[PDB]
Amino acid sequence: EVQLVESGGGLVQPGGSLRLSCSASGFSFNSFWMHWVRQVPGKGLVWISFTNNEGTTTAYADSVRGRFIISRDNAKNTLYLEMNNLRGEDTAVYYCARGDGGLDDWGQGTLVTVSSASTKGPSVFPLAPSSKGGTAALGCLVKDYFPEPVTVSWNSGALTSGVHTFPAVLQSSGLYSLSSVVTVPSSSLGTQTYICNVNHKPSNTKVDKKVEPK
Amino acid sequence: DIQLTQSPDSLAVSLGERATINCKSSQSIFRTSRNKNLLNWYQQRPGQPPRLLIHWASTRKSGVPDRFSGSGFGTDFTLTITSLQAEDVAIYYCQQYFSPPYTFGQGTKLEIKRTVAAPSVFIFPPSDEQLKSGTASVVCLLNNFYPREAKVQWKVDNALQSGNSQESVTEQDSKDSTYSLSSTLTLSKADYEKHKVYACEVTHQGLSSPVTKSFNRGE
Repeated sequence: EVQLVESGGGLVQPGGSLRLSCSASGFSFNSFWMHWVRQVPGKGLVWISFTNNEGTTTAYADSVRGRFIISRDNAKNTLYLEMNNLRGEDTAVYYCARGDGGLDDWGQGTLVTVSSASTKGPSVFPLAPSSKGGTAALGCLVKDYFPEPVTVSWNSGALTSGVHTFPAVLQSSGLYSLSSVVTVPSSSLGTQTYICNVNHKPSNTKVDKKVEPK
Repeated sequence: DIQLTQSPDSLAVSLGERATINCKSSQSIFRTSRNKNLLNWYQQRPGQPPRLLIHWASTRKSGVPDRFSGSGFGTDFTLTITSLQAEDVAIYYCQQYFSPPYTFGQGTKLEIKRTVAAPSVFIFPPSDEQLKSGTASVVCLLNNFYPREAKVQWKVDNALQSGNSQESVTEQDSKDSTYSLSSTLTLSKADYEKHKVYACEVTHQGLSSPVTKSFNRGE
């Protein structure tokens, strides 16, 4: 198998509209209820909508009733959420889930940001390992971007052990900043290259930054 | 609308020990015709989508460990987790599936209690590339510590800084049950170039006394 894949999220002006898609595979789509649930970053799960198997029964949370419309295309194995008259309160990660005994096979979610602020891509600066062990730390500072999210991988996903990508913080400017760090064996520093792969899809900003010892 | 209230909001339990999380519904969610209490439990690990553990109040989803068990009737429900494992760090939610809207409880955040672990502390000067842009970010990293409480103080030529730093903390690691923390000191290039000694001083239960990491600008 079961796979749900949400798409269609992004930055949208207040009062604007977005249509989210939830693409289902690996099961008989038309034999199950389907749900939308949202989550404001760092906050709880909030049930938004469901549809029965055929789409003949639907319901909505009080806060979205009359603005959002759930639908399903049983022929195309797709669930939709049409979102109208969007407000700041609608900013959230939107999940689809399959109804079984409970809500199951949740997708990865799609972030919807309701804002009149401009897209801005980050600057990426190295956090270079220094002469001070056994363990060395290095990183990338991803500074001054809007909106969320940014993704950071290391060595194109080959380096995962010891990586900490910090939650973004909102600066006084209203732009976000975050660091991604990794601890590695200090014995590796001579020979191993370390590259942070930063992707800010909202601004089409992709940066591969080599982090070299000083 | 049916309101679900979880208790406690926050729970800290040691590895191998037992967690008890309650969910109270504002009205009965026993569907007489089905002979089922329509209560669901979810686990949401850091950075992950929610995972269904239990539905019908006490029926485990296939593949969920028997360490997770659901109990209760009517308005009062309990999730019990025995033999707590590091990978159980999560926020746990109840949800009613009785009548729409299919409301969630507010969540119970589960912290794993482990042995005290001192942070490894690293300091990073600003990059030459950033300094060209007219700003200096100085970063102090506290890596893999427990418990969460940590004090980070910035000193510039021994003057204690306030109002010009921000901290970020990771969620507890699913393997080693530690936190990491970044503190970023942000100065104009002009202010950065007026001082020599940049120091991050860390206070943590795991350190016999505060640790200072420092550099001299231009070395």
